[PDB]
Amino acid sequence: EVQLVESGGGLVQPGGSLRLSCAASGFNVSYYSIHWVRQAPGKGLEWVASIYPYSGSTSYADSVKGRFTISADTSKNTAYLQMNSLRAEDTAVYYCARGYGWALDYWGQGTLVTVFNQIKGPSVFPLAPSSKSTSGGTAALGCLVKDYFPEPVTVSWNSGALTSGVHTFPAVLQSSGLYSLSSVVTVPSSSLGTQTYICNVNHKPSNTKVDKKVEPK
Amino acid sequence: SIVSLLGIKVLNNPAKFTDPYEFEITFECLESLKHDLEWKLTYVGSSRSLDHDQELDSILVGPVPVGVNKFVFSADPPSAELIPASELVSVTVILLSCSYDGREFVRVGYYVNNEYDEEELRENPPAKVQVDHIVRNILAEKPRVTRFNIVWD
Amino acid sequence: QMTQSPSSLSASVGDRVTITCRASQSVSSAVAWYQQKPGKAPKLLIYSASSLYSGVPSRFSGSRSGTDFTLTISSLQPEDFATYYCQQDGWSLITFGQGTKVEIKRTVAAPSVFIFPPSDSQLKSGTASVVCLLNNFYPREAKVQWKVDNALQSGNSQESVTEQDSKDSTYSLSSTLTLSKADYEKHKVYACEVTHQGLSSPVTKSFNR
Repeated sequence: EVQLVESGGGLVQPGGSLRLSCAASGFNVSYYSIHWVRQAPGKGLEWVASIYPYSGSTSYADSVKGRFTISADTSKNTAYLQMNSLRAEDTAVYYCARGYGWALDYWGQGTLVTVFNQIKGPSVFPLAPSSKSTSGGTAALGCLVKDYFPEPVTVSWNSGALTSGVHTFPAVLQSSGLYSLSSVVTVPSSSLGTQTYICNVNHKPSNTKVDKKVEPK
Repeated sequence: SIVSLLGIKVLNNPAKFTDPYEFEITFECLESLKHDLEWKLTYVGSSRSLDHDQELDSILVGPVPVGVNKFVFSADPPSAELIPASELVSVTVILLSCSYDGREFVRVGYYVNNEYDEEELRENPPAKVQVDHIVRNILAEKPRVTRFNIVWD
Repeated sequence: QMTQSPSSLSASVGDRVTITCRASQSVSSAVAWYQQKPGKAPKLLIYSASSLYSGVPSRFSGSRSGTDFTLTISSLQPEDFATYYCQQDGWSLITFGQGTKVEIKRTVAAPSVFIFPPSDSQLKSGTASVVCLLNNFYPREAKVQWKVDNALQSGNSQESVTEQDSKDSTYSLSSTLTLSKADYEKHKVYACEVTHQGLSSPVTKSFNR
């Protein structure tokens, strides 16, 4: 019956602010320590802040001191992270976690904080079918989803009807500060030109919606 | 959980290394209980490759009064005869636990720092440790609390 | 500070593995171990260096020796392949180790290699992306080399690798070569050469124009 539910994540620009909420269920926040821990995409866990029971005393990571404030409202049974003067470094999933002695036992599902300078939708280019060899066999095809910000983008094939053999790669940050990725699928070479392959790309922050048909060249 | 910790106040902090610990403990008991509560203080030092603990003191409360209860637990200090000098002047831990009928259901952990009371001893620590000048500072406002689900009655 | 090693390890079901974190202080109460799988929140395994959290299987154990804290899995089970983190809860700060990814061994599997020229549409953007795909291979280690009119390329490629596949335990990798449109049009032969344990010799995939 114990649960912690984070909310308040969203898109924000550098210098902006956000207030995260950690709704406790099954226990009173005033009698446990509460902690914020963040995780950047593909990176490790990084502790942010802690608040302790009975006195409301607090601790902060060096890189957020003076910028973030942790607190708890006993009447509402909710903890908060006030995030001021946000920076690119702050983009992460933010987890709330309950103290278990010196450890953390229950973790929420996290809320996503995305710092952005300028939103940009992707360009989508076909990766034209290529046979593995001159004999029939397997062909690979794909879509290049390029020059967008921020993460994430969702990619499907044939509106979700094609899942086997799909690999949508983790995005890489280009030197431009914009993301790029490829989504590829291996298919029967004998199906090319008779089965249609369409990559469906959705980038919610820019309300970009692109369906790209990928044909033999 | 029939008994719950409503507050813990360290009454004498900082204090001399040799001073007893004085904990003012407030707890609530929701229903009549058959058996006793035991409050216990344990010292944990980590200067060796593995931990070496000292049980410091304990007291029984029984029968448990229903309602809100407040009392002072005065626990004996650690024995410096059992503690290497380097650990006498280092960061250690104490564990304040409560058990019901022998079953531990809450544990309050504290960091404790130990330092000399005069700047000249802090920066020129004598060859032989001077326990009479060690002051302990419990990090009493950041308790590390663990709860355990137990059978009550 | 909490220095965790190794950053990854490959192991088989039934292997005994240990992961160590080196702390700056030796207080045992302060150290915990967590498991995390992709898309999921961390899970507590061990607290106060050596205490097993309720519900965690007995094959997990923790110990302290000085400033070394060690998580041992006595025999890895399929559900144990995950990332593991140690934590130190200090006087002022909490520190996490960098994590150890425990990945599952399988038989060596050669990559299928494909090369993709840029689209004419992209060239209007002033840039050309050339993509090389290495599909469904094991182990992760692979050498990709780009050649443009047989000139070895350096510093103009970026790689991305998938998480280990939950069903066949393979990886896939993309290497993307980026040139200006004008530079792309100046050269004819684009080639991706792949070296991997599963191949008896390096494989080159290439196109003209």
